[PDB]
Formats: sequence, structure tokens, C-alpha cells
Amino acid sequence: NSVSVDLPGSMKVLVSKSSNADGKYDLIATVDALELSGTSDKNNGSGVLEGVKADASKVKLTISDDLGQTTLEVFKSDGSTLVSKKVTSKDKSSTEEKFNEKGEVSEKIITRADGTRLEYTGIKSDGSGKAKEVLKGYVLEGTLTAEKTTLVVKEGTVTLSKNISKSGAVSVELNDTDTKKTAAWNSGTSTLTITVNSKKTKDLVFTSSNTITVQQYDSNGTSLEGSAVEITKLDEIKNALK
Repeated sequence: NSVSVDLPGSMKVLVSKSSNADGKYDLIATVDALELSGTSDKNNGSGVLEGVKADASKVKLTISDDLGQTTLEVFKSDGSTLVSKKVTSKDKSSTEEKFNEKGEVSEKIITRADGTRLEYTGIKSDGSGKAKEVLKGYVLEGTLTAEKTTLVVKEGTVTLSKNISKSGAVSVELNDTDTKKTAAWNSGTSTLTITVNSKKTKDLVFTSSNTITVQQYDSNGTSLEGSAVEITKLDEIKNALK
């Protein structure tokens, strides 16, 4: 008979309890009402399963050898060109892509383990497109190029730009067309320090938890005061830029 195996991406696979004369195991799965089946030379639920959508599109589920990652793919009805691809990685983050008629990615949604998202849409053949970061309580909007994602918040004459490089490194800059506010970025602590009239006014920390905090300086412009406050809505980023 068969045993159920829990998979990344909210799926389950049934793997036969014993192998066949070829040494191989039967795999069955039901993914959103589609029955998928396959054969594997491993006994743990890893391998490849296949099926079709009601509209004849091919479907393939690939489970990595150690069960750490799953890939759910949809293809044209001949199986030749990708239509969509969802990869759930071992941290349980996911990347969901759609492809055009030439197999070129046209949309990429990244859902981080913490549930925040990067939404890349209207992606063109040069890897440029529109970009949105979806945080807890607010969204940041901007653009994508092959070099970086740039998300922009404007307040008065001040523009705050959060860059995410192609490698994933974050850097933040502030530009004031009136030259009252300036800011310096510390990559080590992911902190933007804003200065007005040669005194520090606030630190904006872009945390590894994908939040932003703001903390004011004392009127002396040198010591932090109080404690950092987590931003919960876009209005509060704008307030920090006033």
C-alpha cells in the first residue's frame, strides 16, 4: 500500500510502501483536484509526478531528493513551453512565475517566509518591470531593472528610495530638492540616518524582519532618545520624511 508524505507548498504525496521489480516506487498526489502520478527510484516521496489540467495543459510536480523543495509547473498542452512555475524552497518561501508564449518570465511573485512579498509585474525581455513590496500594514511601489528594484516614497521635496540589488542587498537613499534633509546609509546596521542643519534627526532601520523602525535623536543631534518605533502604515514613513 502507500504512506502519506508532507511536502513544502501545502501539498502531500502518497508513496508506495514497497518498490516494484525495477526498484521503483509509485507516487500519487492530488493538487487542487488534479490527480498527478509518477514513478521514482527513491522511497521517501521525492521524484516527479505528472497530470493535466481540465483544459489539457500539462502539469508536473517535482519534489527534491531530500523533500526540501517542490516545484509545481504548468505547460502548454504539448508540454513544450512553460505557462507557470511555483517553487517552494526549504525555508518555505516561494516564487510564483508566469511566462509568455516564448517562455519568458512576465510576472514573478516572491513570498518570503514571513509572508511579505515582492511583486514583479509586466516584466519585459530585459528583465525590467513594475515592482511592489508588500509589507505588514503597507506597500512600497516602484520599478524593476536587471540591476535593482527601486521603491520610492515621496513627501514634500523629499524622495526616499529603497533599492534592492539584483543580489538582494538593500541600500536606502534620501534626496531633497530643497537640500534641507540629507541622509547617510550604514550597510552594516541597515540604518539610514537623516540630518538637518548638521544635526542628526532620526534613524530609519530597515530590519532583517522586513520592517522599518524610526527613532529620533535628542535636540543635541548626537544621542538617540527614547526607543525605536515600528512603522505600521505608509503615512508613518511619510511622517518620518517631514
